[PDB]
Amino acid sequence: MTSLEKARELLREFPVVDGHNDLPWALREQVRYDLDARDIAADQSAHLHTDLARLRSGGVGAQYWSVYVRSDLPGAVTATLEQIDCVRRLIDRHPGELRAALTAADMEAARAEGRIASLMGAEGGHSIDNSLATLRALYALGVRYMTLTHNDNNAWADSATDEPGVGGLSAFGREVVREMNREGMLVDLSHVAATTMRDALDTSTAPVIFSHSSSRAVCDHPRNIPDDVLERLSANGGMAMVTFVPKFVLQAAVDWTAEADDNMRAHGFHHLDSSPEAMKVHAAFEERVPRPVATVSTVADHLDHMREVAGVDHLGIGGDYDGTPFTPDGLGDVSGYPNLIAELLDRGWSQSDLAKLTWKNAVRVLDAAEDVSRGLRAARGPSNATIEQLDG
Ligand SMILES: C[C@H](N)P(=O)(O)C[C@@H](CC(=O)O)C(=O)O
Ligand SMILES: [Zn+2]
Ligand SMILES: [Zn+2]
Repeated sequence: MTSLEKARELLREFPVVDGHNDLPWALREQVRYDLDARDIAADQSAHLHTDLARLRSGGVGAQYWSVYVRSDLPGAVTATLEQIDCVRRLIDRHPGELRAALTAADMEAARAEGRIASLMGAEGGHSIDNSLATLRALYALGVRYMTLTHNDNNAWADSATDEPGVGGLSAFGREVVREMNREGMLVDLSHVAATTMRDALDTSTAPVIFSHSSSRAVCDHPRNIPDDVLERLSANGGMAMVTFVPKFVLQAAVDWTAEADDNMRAHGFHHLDSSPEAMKVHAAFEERVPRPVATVSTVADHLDHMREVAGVDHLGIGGDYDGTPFTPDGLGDVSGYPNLIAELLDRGWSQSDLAKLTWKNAVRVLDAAEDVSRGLRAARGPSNATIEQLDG
């Protein structure tokens, strides 16, 4: 049998727990949650990275559905609740394929049934509107991780893609990490600045995750993780879940995006400007300078290195499917994972390495959060501290 045939057999036993998929956001944006217009029980390949048949072909057995919302629009709490409701509806619509998962035991029960465990992760600390009770409410509704920032600073944590602000976490950001630990909610350090990564590692008495971050040593971009941070993962007990975003994982794509943004600025536009005029300048650039293409090999290079630095017990996969418009060759949509495992097989990764990578690490990590939480819930009550009290 080929390495791809081997990869599929491996995935049948220990399937992918994917750390981050933005299908609910794509459904919000494409069809305002008209679930029938994007039915995942049918082929959605013209519109979406994700449907159920492709998840099957990809060997996915658990998914952290992102409940991402925009930090630059008001009503983030309300939008979050709508994102969470989008997830609940998908689960309710597809009970043969999907099973709601709140615990590492739910993940395993799902695997033994052959259903995809469906968990949730909030994407950015703005979803709590500086309110500890709101954090506790997201937990009560099934949220099992929170990325401390999205693309911009919040009042209490700094983003990797914004200028320095509080300098990592503030006193209230530490308090947030504390309540996350006591609740049992995974601290997600994707998107945050390296200063924040280090403060959260200092504060957290539970394993933390990176739900969709690759390697900064392999490809220098601040969305990636520095080696000094990966080096602390073993003691912390968490895991880094490699992402596929070409403009994070391929040096040529990083350089290209930077040159493209510089060209946008040369024409007097903000790089994120999406006007028709902004779009004309961009197409003219891409006409001159074709976009580089990342491959399965590009992603495997991050994994090789993270494995060397962090260790095989501290890795996972977070594809950012439906969260990003571009993908690596061979990692086109959520059916792609077997191509990555086949590559890793060709590079001498053992079958147990690979089962840790796909399944066992993520289960271990969520279990550990639950454990830490039990201790902290018996030790003290929930915090009633305010951002005003702690941060002034
Ligand atoms: C819209 C998604 N929720 P995102 O902005 O997090 C997308 C990617 C990056 C990108 O595709 O622009 C990221 O994870 O940093
Ligand atoms: Zn993201
Ligand atoms: Zn996302």
